[PDB]
Amino acid sequence: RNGRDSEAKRLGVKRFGGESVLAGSIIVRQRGTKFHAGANVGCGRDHTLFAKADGKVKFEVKGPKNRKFISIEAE
Amino acid sequence: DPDDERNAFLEVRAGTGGDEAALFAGDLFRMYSRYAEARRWRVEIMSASEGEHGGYKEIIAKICGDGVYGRLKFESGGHRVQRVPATESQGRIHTSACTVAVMPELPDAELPDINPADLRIDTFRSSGAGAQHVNTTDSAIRITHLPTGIVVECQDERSQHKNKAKALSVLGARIHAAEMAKRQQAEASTRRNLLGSGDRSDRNRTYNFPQGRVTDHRINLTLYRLDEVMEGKLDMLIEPIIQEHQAD
Amino acid sequence: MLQPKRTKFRKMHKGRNRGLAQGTDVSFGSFGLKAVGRGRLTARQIEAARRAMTRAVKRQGKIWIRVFPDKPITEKPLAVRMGKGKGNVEYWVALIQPGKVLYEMDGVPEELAREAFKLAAAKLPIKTTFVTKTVM
Amino acid sequence: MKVRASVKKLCRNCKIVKRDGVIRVICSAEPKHKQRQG
RNA sequence: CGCGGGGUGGAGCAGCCUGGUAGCUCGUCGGGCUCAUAACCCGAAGGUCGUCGGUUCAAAUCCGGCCCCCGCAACCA
RNA sequence: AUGUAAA
RNA sequence: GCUCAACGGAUAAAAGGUACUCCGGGGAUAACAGGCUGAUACCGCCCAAGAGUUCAUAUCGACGGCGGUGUUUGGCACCUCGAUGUCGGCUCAUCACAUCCUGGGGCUGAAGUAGGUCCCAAGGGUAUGGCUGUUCGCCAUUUAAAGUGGUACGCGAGCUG
RNA sequence: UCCUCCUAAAGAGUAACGGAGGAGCACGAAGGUUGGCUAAUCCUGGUCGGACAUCAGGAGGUUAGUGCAAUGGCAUAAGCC
RNA sequence: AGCCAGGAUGUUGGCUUAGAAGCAGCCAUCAUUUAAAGAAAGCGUAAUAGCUCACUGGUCGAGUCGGCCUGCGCGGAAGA
Repeated sequence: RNGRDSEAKRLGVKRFGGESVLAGSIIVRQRGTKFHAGANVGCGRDHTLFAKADGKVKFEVKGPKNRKFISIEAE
Repeated sequence: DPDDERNAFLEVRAGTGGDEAALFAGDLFRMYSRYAEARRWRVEIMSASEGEHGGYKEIIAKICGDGVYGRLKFESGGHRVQRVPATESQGRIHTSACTVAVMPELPDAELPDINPADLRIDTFRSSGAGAQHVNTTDSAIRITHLPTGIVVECQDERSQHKNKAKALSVLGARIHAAEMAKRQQAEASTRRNLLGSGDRSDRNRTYNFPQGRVTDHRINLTLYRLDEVMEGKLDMLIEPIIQEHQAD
Repeated sequence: MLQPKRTKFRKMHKGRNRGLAQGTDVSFGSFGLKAVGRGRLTARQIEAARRAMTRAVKRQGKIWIRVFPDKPITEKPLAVRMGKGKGNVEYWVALIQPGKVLYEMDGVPEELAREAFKLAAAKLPIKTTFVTKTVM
Repeated sequence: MKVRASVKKLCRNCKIVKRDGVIRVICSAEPKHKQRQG
C-alpha cells in the first residue's frame, strides 16, 4: 500500500553567516518563511532570499515575535 | 426453585378440526394475553402461522418476566372445545381440540473452551501427491478431542498452520453441531412427551360452552363460569392444582 | 486489557528502552511498587497484576495504576516470509525504566501491602522493590 | 516428596537443612511438607 | 482496521450512471362482492431516499467524512 | 375454485 | 498530435502452453538435506485465585511469566545445480534419558491388591494380523512392556519400486 | 512518473514489497495595483427559530482561513471585500 | 533458646432456638483475681472436652532476635 516517496528539493541554508557572497547569490533555500528579508536581501516567489549587494551575511533576531532577519553588510 | 422464577415459551397448536381449532388457538392466545396483561407480563409473538377462516395454526411466543414457567407449569396438554362451531352452517356440536406446550428458559451456555491441553494433535506425513515436500514435511494433521471423541483430519494445504486454523474451525463447528443436536433432541423428547397426538381424548382439561361448564381432570374442577374465564382471571383454576401439587 | 482509544496512528517503530525513569517519587498513595528492572510490560501483564493484587487487599482501600502502555506492538503470521509490510497490531507494551512506580495503594496496613506487592512482583517479569512515600 | 526449585517454610515446624549441599525443608509434624533441592 | 457491493414505505425493486417528479410490486388495516373462504375492486397509512459537510438556481442523485449489513483476505505450479 | 367432524 | 502510465519513452504495429522439449550457465536463486536462530512445538520451573466434605500445593490449576532441547511447522539462503538418490517396506543396528516394563525409594485424598504423582538408575527386553504405498492411526488378541528421539527426521557402490 | 511528514544519525543527500496520504487538474478570475477589514468555537436576548439561519453585546485568540492530500509560513497579512 | 508450672468461674452468651460454645460466617472483640492470660493464632470435635502458642514466673546465666547495601558461591542446569 505504501512505498511512494518524493525526490528531495535540496533546501536549507546554502550561505551561512560570515561568508562574503556576490550579488544575486542564493543564501537560504527554505519552504516557508523561516528567514525574512532585511537589508540588501531580496525575496522571491519561492520565498528564496537572494543577495543584492557584495557583502557579508549577518543573522539578526529583531522584531516583536523574534523572527529571523538576514542582512548583508557592504564589506 | 430456579426454574419457577423462570420465563417461558408458549406453543399453542391446532389439533382436530384445523379450521375451527385455529380459531380456538387464536382465542387461547387471547386467553393467555388477557391473563398476561392482568399481572403485567410481556407478550412477544415469535412465530404465528395463520389459518384459513381466521385464527392461527401454530403460535410460538416468549413470555418474559419474573415467574412465568412456575405459574404456568400445568398447561401442557389438550383442550377440548364443545361449541356451536363457527363453521357449521348447520350448527351441530363438536370436539375441537388444541394442544399447548409450556417450555422453560434453558439459557444457552454455549461455546465451551476448546482445551488444547485436552486436544491430542498428531502431526504426521501426508498421503496423496504433488512434490518432494510430501516425503519429508508432514502437511497432515489429526486432532482428537478426548471427552467427546471427535476426530478432525486435515490434509488440505502445504503449511501446517493454514491447516491448523482449518482443523480448529472444523473442531469448533463439529462441537457446536454436536451440542446443538443434543439440545434439539432434548427439546424434541420433551415436546413429544408434553404434546400428545392432538386427538380429542380427555387430557386434563374439559371445556363445555353450551352447558356453561369446564371440567379439569388435573384436579377435578367443575366451575361453571367461562365469562370470568374468557377474559383473564384464570388464577383460581390454576391455584388448587398448585395447592395439591405442593403436597407431593 | 488496557488499550488506547482512536490514536493518531496504528503502528509505530520499535525503538529502544534507554534513559532513566521519571516517575520515581510516590505522589498519590502512601506506598508503592517501584520497578528496578529495565524491561517491557504488556497490557496482559498489568491486567493480571491488577487481578492478583486486588483480591487480597479487599473491598476497602484504593489502588492507583501509574502506567499506561500506549505503544502498539505487532506480530507476523506464521509461515509467512520476511517483508511484505508491517504486521497486524497484536498487543501494547509499556517500556519500564529502572526505578519506575507501577502500582500504588492506600488504606491498607504495611504488611498487607508488602504481601500484595510480592504477588504483584511475581506476576510481573521485571524485578521490583518496596518503597514508601516520604513527606517532601 | 516435593521436588520444586523454590523452597519456603510451609508450616511453623519447618526447618532448613543443608544435607550434602542439597537444601532441604524437613518437618517433624507433617510428612507432606518434607521436600527436596532448593 | 485493509478491499468490494450497498443502505429508497413493513419488505423487495425502479429511479444514482446522465440533477430539476418520490414511483411500482408484495405486504398491513378498513369497506364492498359471496351465506361464507379463495379470487376481484376501492380507500388509507407508510418512506425524504442511512446520516452529515461541499459544488450547483436545485442533491434521492455528483464528491468526500461517519455509522450499519453482507461478501472478499496469500496461494501454487 | 372451495366450504372437515355428533341425528 | 502520445493515460509512448513499463511514464529518460527499445516497433507506428505483438497473447499463451511445453511433463516431447533443447542449449550456455547459477547454489548470484528455490526443492530434499547439513548450517545459524528458536516465532511455533515438546518439556521443566516462579507466583497464586480456585476444583478437591475442611484444606492452593495427594492430583490438577486459570489469569500471568521465566528457562532448557533442536525431535514438528517455521525464518535466512551459509554449502551443494562441470549431480549429496529422498518416502514407506525387509535386513542390520548405534547412542541420550525427557523411563514403557523390570530394580531401589519419598508423598498420598496409600486398610491389603490394584492404584495417582515424583527422584535415581539405559544392564536387558520393548508385539502378532486386516486396511492404506503410506510413517501414523483404528480394530482384534497377547504381553511385564508394545517408550520418545538423534544418527542425511539412519541404512538403494545392502534389496525392491 | 511526480508532490508532502517520518524513516534519516540537528548542513546537503540517503535504501527496504517501511509507516501515512494525494496528483495526470483548475483560474478571465481565486492574477497585478490601490483602498479597507479581522475569524473559529461558546454564553446571553430576540416572531416563525428548534443544538446550529441572521443580528447586538461579552469571552476567546489565530485552535479559523490559505481551491485541492500533507509540511513550512502568513497580519506589514500570502485570509476576506 | 531449652526444662518440671500456669495459661480461669458464669461464655450451653444473645445469633436463623436443630447446634455452632475461644477457634465457618456474622458484630461486640467486656471486666475482675492478678506472678501472667488474646474473651484467642493453630491442631482436634456434630458442638464440647482436650492439645500448643501468645505471655508471665523460677533454675539458668552470657550477648542474642528481626531488616538494608553488596563481593564470591549453591540449586534450577537433562541428548543423542
